[PDB]
Amino acid sequence: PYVLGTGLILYLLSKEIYVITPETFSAISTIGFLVYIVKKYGASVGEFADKLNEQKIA
Amino acid sequence: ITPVILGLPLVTLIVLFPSLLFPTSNRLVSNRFVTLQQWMLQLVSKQMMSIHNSKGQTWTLMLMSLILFIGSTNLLGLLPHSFTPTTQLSMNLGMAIPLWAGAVITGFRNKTKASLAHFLPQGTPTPLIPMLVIIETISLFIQPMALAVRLTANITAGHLLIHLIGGATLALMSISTTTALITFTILILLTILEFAVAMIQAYVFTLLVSLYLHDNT
Amino acid sequence: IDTAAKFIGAGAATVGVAGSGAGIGTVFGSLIIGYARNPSLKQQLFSYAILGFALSEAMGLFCLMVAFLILF
Amino acid sequence: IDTAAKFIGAGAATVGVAGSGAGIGTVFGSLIIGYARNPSLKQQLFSYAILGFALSEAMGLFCLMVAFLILF
Amino acid sequence: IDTAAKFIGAGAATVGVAGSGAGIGTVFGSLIIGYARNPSLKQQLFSYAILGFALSEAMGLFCLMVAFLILF
Amino acid sequence: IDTAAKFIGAGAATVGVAGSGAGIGTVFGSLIIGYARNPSLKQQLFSYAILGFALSEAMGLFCLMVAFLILF
Amino acid sequence: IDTAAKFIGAGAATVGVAGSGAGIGTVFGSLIIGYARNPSLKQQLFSYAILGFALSEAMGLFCLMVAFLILF
Amino acid sequence: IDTAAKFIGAGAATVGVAGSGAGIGTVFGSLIIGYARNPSLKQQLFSYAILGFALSEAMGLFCLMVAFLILF
Amino acid sequence: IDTAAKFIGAGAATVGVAGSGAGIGTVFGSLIIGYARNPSLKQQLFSYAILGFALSEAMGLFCLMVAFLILF
Amino acid sequence: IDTAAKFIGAGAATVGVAGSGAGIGTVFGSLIIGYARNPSLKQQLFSYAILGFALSEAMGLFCLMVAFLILF
Amino acid sequence: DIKTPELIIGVSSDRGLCGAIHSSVAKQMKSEAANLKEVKIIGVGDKIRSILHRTHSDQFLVTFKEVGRRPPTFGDASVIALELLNSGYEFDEGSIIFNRFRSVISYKTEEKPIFSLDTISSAESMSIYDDIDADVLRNYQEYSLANIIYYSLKE
Amino acid sequence: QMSFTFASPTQVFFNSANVRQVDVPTQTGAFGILAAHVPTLQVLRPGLVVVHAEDGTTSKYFVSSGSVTVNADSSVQLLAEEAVTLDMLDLGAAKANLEKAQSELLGAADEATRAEIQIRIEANEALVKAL
Amino acid sequence: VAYWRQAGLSYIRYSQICAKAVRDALKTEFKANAMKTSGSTIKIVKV
Repeated sequence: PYVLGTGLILYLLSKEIYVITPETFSAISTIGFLVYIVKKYGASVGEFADKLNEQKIA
Repeated sequence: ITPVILGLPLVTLIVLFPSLLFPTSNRLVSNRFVTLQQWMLQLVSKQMMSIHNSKGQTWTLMLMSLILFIGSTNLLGLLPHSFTPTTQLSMNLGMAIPLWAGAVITGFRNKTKASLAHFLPQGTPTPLIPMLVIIETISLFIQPMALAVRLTANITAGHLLIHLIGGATLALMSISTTTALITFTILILLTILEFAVAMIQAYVFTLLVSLYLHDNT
Repeated sequence: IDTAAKFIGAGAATVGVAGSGAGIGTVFGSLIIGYARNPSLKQQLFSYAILGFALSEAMGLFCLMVAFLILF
Repeated sequence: IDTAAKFIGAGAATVGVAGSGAGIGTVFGSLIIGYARNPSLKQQLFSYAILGFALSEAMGLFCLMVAFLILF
Repeated sequence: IDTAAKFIGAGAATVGVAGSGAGIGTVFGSLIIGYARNPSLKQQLFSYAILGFALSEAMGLFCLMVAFLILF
Repeated sequence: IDTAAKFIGAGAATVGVAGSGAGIGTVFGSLIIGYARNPSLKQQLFSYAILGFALSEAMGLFCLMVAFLILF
Repeated sequence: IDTAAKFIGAGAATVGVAGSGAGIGTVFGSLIIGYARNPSLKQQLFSYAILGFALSEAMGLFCLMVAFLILF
Repeated sequence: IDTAAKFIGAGAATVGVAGSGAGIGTVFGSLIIGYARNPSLKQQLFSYAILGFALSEAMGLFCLMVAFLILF
Repeated sequence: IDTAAKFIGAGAATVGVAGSGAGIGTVFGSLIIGYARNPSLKQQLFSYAILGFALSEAMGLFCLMVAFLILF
Repeated sequence: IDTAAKFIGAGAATVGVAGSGAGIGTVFGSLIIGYARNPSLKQQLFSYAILGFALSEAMGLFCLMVAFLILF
Repeated sequence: DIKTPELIIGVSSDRGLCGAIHSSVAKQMKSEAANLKEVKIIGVGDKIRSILHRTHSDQFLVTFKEVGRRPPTFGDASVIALELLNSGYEFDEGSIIFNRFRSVISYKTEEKPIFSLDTISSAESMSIYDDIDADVLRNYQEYSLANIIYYSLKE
Repeated sequence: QMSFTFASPTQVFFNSANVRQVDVPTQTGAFGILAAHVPTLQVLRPGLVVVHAEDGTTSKYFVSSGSVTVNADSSVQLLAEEAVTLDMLDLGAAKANLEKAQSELLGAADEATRAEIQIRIEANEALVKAL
Repeated sequence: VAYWRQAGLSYIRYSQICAKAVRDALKTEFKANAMKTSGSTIKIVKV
């Protein structure tokens, strides 16, 4: 969860610091990012289960 | 200065944290933090290692660094905007030398006259025909190295067309949003479906090609 | 001359989408007869169809990047 | 020149429908040879022929948008 | 400029039929090779070749209407 | 201009016979593959090859009509 | 213009020889993959190879007739 | 004439990407209709698919370097 | 016009070499998928491939002499 | 005129390299389905595929030489 | 069904006529021999090679022994099949005559015909068939030669 | 559906069972022969018989050789020379054989001789493949 | 065709090597049975 939040912040900095698109384009990209999230947050937990168990087993 | 100078350092640091964080995960902590990020290179060492070795461990991590660097570089052009039209193009040209040099390191440096002697002796290039070996030295390097520049420009365009079609769709239907929002919504998501995928597959080409080099090397 | 040849030259680059559209009918058609011999529908076959159409429409998005660079 | 190059430029963009035209005959051709191998006609096979005629007429709709941009 | 470019606009719009004629050869070929494997000829398969030779000529009537628009 | 663009437009329409030429080869090639699978050469399969050369030369006669209209 | 367009119009009909040259590559290809199935090499298949390369070169000899007519 | 013809000269060289567009669909499509016959997917076939896609984007690395030469 | 459009008329006549190049790929492909059935390598299938690549680049030598007539 | 239509003559000569790109996929794609029947990889079929890649990219070399002729 | 206007092969044990096995085929194979198939005989059972054994010291292609002593198995069928293949049959229409057992108390002296003329096996109605190659054809004929063989023998 | 006869001389697995599919690696190829096939004859490549009965289940066997012949009608007869379940098939042997198989191959001879190995290689491999 | 077919062999020959090869394989228990299964208790009489 903490990682995800850090990555979002960095992007925002880049957009503001760097040359920017149109407002409409930008607004959308942010919406576009959101859609992936909801599946992802369930996915991120699932990711967690696999690797640390595979690490623990070995 | 700051903008151009800030962009390349910024790129590095996003790859650097994963590249530091995973080395770090080899004993601590993990809490939430370390294990979370170990996830990043474990996705690299999970996902990309499903393709690698393959060429063998020796080259494997050498190429995976460029693959991750390209995908991460383009992810660092994904997010920032404006960034793709300028900085990602300068990063595509800054990835151009790495893409050229990736064949150079072992191919042209050890055999410039026939870097296909490392890459592909018999295949595309005719091994019976050193002329076709040098000709396809372009289609397996000189060009493929220009393609790797065109490949990022292929992404730039598709990313651009999303912005242009987007901005043109919202410029066309400045309704607030309304029906253009629905399509415009897609047009952004097309940025991921187009650039962020084809970007990836783009470095995947440099992967596989520098694999087919070092795998026969 | 500087604006006229920019409208009839952005039309000749729109004929480069003739390869991305006929190629898409070859990347999906050879997937129709592919799953006809069967059976790996989800994964393997249709997964290779997505990585093929992405490498088919890439010559359509880059050709529409040289089209929109002549009119905008 | 201003009304000339947009009238000959809208004609060159109509050569992008030659890809979707033959690309529609192939996706509906491999479905004719696929259902010849039988028998999952309704659902699976003929339900994918719509997914193959949509990704092929998407470049056609992208080409018919260009020819209508120089015509209106 | 006005009288000339409309003649060099319906000429390049006739190069969109180059898919409707070859794609019909692709679908009617796949029905020619499909009926060889047998036996649904007077039903099922040759009734899908009419649905294929139409969708191919569907980009052959849409392209032909643009060449008839630039002329008259 | 008016007696000029008629010659640089009637020639571009002859590039529409590229689908009629490559459609005749594909419809006959799969007929040569369909009669290689045997056995209904006399009617049924090669009879349908005439019904495939007609629906493929129709997109070549309609394209040759537009080329003849811009020349005479 | 009156002398210029005939030269630009002869080359444009010479692009219609790209359909006849690939339609001969499909008819002789499907005869090369139609003789591997065996055994009637002489007659039937390769006897219809010239009968399939006659209707496909018929689009080329008509196109190179429209290219020569704008030259003489 | 000098700067005007450099705009409708890299646009006609952009329609050369239609060969690489459908050539990548014919190459990857045959690999989807090849691994369906199974089972040498990992290496042998998909490894050869990276040799065929590079030799098809080789013409794409020589046609996009042509239009980028008439630009700057 | 006279010493101009013949230089852009030899460019359009060199587009006819898209059928002699894509006809060789269709010919020298079915004689690679047909020899996979085996075992008529010499004397039969590859011998007919010499007579397959003889009527393929015959439309290309006729397209290389059409461009040579618009130069020398 | 002399410097103008030489730039629009090299561009249409680069469209003749659309046959080699789609010829490269249809020749190295039939060998991607030949080894799927197996097992002549690095023997007969992959050896003839290089002799099929050379016969198709030569029609791309004989077309890029026309594009280099109208450029230097 | 694939039938021509145009071998034979006795099948049994090496051990006597504990039924009318050998004699039956003997009969019907002598019945045969005139008629034209090919007069090639294979005798499974060398008690075949008794009942017919004279110019069935001269009409056989092969004969088989250790017929029983552990009931025949597929292997055998294949075995006998295998060498059979490599035979100077001019693979006419072959017959396999054996006694198909019918029940504890009943058997029937059989024949089946072998579409050894693989070409009848190519012909006709056999067309709709696919994997039609004189390969899988033969290569079924092959397989079936054992299958049948096995069976018959077992019968 | 299909009378699917999955049989082997020794084992009939399915007996005219209205099976939806058998995925079937004839040397012809791997296919999903579905309930009621077209006249076709097939040679069994060693592979698996994946027996999609009308039951969701698809059963594994690895098959050595034989025929499935997928008929004009709806009879499918896998006539397996020997088609066995991985259950009873020993990887330990298979792999071991298989490496060996190539090893032996290296000292083998003619098309046939090599073949004996190669066939095996192929086979054992395809078992190893399978498991 | 094959390295077999053109080595002649047969589908039998092929097959048998498969079949055998399976016999070669299997888990040992099952290998007990092996010899039962498609053995050949024969004298191959040559006539």
